[PDB]
Amino acid sequence: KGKNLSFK
Amino acid sequence: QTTKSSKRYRYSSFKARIDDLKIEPARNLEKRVHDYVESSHFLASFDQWKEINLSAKFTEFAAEIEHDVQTLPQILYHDKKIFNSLVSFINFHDEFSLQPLLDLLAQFCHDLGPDFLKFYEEAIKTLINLLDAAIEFESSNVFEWGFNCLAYIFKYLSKFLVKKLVLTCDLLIPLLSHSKEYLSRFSAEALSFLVRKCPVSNLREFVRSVFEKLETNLYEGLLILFTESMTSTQETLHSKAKAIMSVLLHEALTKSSPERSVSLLSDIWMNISKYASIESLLPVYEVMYQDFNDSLDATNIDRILKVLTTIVFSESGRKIPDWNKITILIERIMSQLSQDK
Amino acid sequence: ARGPKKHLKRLAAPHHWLLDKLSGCYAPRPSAGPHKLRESLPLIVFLRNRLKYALNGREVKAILMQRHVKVDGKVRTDTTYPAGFMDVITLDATNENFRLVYDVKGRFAVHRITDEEASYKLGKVKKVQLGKKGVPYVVTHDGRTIRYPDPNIKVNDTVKIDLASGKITDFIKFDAGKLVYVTGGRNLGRIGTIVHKERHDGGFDLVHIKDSLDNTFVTRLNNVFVIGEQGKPYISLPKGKGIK
Amino acid sequence: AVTIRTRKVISNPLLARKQFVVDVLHPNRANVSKDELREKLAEVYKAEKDAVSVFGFRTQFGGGKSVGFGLVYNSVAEAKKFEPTYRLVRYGLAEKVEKASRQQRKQKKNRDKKIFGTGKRLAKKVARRN
Amino acid sequence: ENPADKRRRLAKQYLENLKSEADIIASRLKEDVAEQQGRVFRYFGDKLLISEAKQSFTRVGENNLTCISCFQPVLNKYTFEESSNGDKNKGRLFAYTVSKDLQLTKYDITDFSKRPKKLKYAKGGAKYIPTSKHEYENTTEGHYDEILTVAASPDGKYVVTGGRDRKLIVWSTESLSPVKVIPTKDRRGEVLSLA
RNA sequence: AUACAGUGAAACUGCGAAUGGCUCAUUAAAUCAGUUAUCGUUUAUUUGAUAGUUACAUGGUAUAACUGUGGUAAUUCUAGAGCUAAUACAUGCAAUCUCGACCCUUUGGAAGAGAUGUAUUUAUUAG
RNA sequence: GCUACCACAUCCAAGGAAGGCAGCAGGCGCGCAAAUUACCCAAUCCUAAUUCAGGGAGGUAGUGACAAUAAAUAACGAUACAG
Repeated sequence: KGKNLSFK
Repeated sequence: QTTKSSKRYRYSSFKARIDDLKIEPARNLEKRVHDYVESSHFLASFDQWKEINLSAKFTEFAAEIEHDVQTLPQILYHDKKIFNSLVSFINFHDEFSLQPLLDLLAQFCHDLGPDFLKFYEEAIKTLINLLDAAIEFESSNVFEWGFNCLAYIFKYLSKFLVKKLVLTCDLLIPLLSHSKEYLSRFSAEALSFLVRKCPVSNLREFVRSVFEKLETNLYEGLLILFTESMTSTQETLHSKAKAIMSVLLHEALTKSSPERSVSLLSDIWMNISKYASIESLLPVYEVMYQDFNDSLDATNIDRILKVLTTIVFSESGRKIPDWNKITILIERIMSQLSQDK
Repeated sequence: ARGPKKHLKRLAAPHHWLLDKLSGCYAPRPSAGPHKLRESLPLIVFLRNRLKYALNGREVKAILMQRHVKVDGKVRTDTTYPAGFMDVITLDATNENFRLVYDVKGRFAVHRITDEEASYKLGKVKKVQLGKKGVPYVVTHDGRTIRYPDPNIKVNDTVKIDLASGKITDFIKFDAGKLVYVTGGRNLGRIGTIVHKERHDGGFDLVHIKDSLDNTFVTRLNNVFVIGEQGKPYISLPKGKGIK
Repeated sequence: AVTIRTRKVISNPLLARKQFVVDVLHPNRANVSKDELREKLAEVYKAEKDAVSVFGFRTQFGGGKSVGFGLVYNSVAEAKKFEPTYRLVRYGLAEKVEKASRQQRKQKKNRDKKIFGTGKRLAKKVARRN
Repeated sequence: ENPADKRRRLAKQYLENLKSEADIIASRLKEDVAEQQGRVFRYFGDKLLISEAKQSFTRVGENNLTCISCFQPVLNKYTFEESSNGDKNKGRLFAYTVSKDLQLTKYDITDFSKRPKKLKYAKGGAKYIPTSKHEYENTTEGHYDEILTVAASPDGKYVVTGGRDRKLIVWSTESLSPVKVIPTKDRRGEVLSLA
């Protein structure tokens, strides 16, 4: 399983 | 290999890798799996090692210990079984699974440092047997992992081990006095980290013990250990080098200490003098000069000559700031011996 | 042609390798080795097109020179090394052992095995003959010359070879009721019991084989490989157990 | 905001890295530069930026999404060891090698072929002659 | 003193509490992580006493209550910090309600024996209609049309509401102050449920 | 690094250059398609087996690259001198196993008898 | 690659010296007409004292109504004037 992220 | 061929990749012997290897985790500035921790260092590294390492023995290791590491209190409550499983699988001595197990051993100490003290003796013995096993199967990577693991344990238990630093080396005497050079060399670096963090008072107790031991390869090991302790960066010396050193000479000039210790002080002197530049050594020569003047006596007259003969020869006169101070000490040593020196 | 060819193109390559036709113009030509060119899976294909491990041939070359791949207990650094049937491929870093066995479709399958099973292999006895100094020896399907064989061993038998020492641990005689694996023809891949062997002196011998489903078929003797007794194979079999 | 999602994560010990497919959702924007993807994949997977490689990124028709491939090496040195040269130069980890064009190099090669020996003795001989 | 030492302290204190409470310790720890495994693990229906339940209906001023959302702090085993936003809110239970009258109201339900107690509220109205008439400019701080849904963040820091104004307004839990307004950017993007 | 130890132009060795590419004039079992044999053959290389039958290391029987002197209008043209190496060229070197008395000790030691390359050609014997 | 031979042809101080691809591109063949003597070995493969050297093998790009697939070159109102 992968990872999740977000910016700006 | 002064000139490097066009190849991107070239053969390297096991000795060549070992010769380049140096045990000092701190200089490594790479991002460390345990730097961001949300619950615990062990679990933070444990999940990372699960996906990377696919070796057999680690796979069973994860299954046995996966359930009991999910939370810190689970780790603390089950600390006994976790350590026993870690020691058992490290004893198998599989290069393919050592790297996660050894890393996790250090992170295990990180989670519960003061509580690891009851595990401290067994952990060191386990590493020593691994390291003695590692010489048979040549693998520079294996040596890096255990020695990095050893340095990590020292870093986390730095406070407690420093109070009983003599006990810590007593465990590592076989390593420091081992026949092969690099094991003593590498083990010396790990201890040198603890020495550089030792209070002066506790240091004097420690220096007396090792000098007492000196009275095979121990003499070289302490030479490597101490010179590493003072040296920090090229053409420079550590701040505590002045304090570490000042303790060393006082016991050396003390009559109870053996003469072999004074030889070690000389041997320590060339390495730091050769290694360090002029400016970094100026604090050193002052507490040279003041201490030798203060402790001058007829009973210790033989020892004062030897080290002063060492200073003058060291890099000739280039490293000596002011020759006149040395000349004054002669006139004193003359006033207050062995003709040969 | 008047000399050996040195290049292998894709559309002419063995179909069972399953190479993409458009990704390029040429396929790995298997170098000389234990197995036949058409009956071999070069290590590049196994590592890249099958395990999907490597993304390009250069990665495969780096992998091979890292000495992480062992074929039958020996490190191989040739990208086109011709691995074939009943070959043990070991990757210690990944803790993986594979035995090359064709599937029912007729393609070599990625069949993972245990270390205990990986320790040995099987060899169909191609020849039994006396060497110099009157030393008997057997030549197997993989070109292994093993001296001092058991006298009872004969051609078409199957000898269990220990990889570490390269010595015969046991042997299986070719007889009716023995478990058998087919290694060629339209009928490649499946498993069954010998029923009867037709003998045509001066001609190719033919063997009847019955599957667990009671279906019977006929094959030439050359495409036969005894693998054990019925219900007791000496190796772990791929999924489907050679049915259909 | 912009989202990035990793799927099909495969661990690769003997090349010492991780493979995966990167899906970058960038509403109201063109796309994400590879450097920003590298730095934040370093943040999330928690490796140094140099160990992170990203390539083969294609935006879907109509915009708002892109898909590419991502590699995360276990160490910076391992990345330097296994990872292609042209891509290190993309990341600045390697310096571009300056060479002449193929025709120039082949002309150099042929003309070098027509000389035999070092030719220094021929040079001194012709120098003395003239 | 280091953060890891703090976790060691909290974990040590946590274990002492479990020892004081008490096999039983091992089972509880498994129950602490049962949520991660996707299977039911709370079999207490037969234990429930519906007949003796203390039922109570609390009237309010709003017409046509539309939704209610409840916040419960939970101790995190993984850092030993309660989900309460602040120290004052330690072990305080909050319920947020929305109605068709364009009010968001919060109540304190910590005292189960006592009735919900109002703390703060916010009304919307015609003051908040958008002048631009454009969907992307529909970023007014307050509601002007029926509010249909309310959801409280698990962290206890924010509560989000939506309704017939086609807005997602997220409110500060403590003061019910507007911090962000996120338009749906659709003519018929009517929020119907929030989770 | 007091043999050298690094890489490294040149030169001597080793390997390869019979692969790949291009056009269709020719030929009606001629190649060719399927099919069979090589107990009638050669086969670099791969892979697996496989050789107990001056030496603390021989010679230039050797020179390249290299230094230096020249001729020619002039070439992957040249002659005279001086060097120096090898996986290049030549030379070349107090063991084992059987029958086993004594049946001494009863695994065992053991008198004595013995036996012990490969390659080519021819002949012969066994198979 | 070498020897002698049969022709062609290049240079010379006239004593001699040496010379042989529609493979890749670019040309001639009409006096009437048509893709660049382009870039790379990054890929897939092949050769070597070999990861690293190379390959006009190959790949990339350039031109064009020979063919084939999809579609722009406008869409929506209001008013005035006439039969």
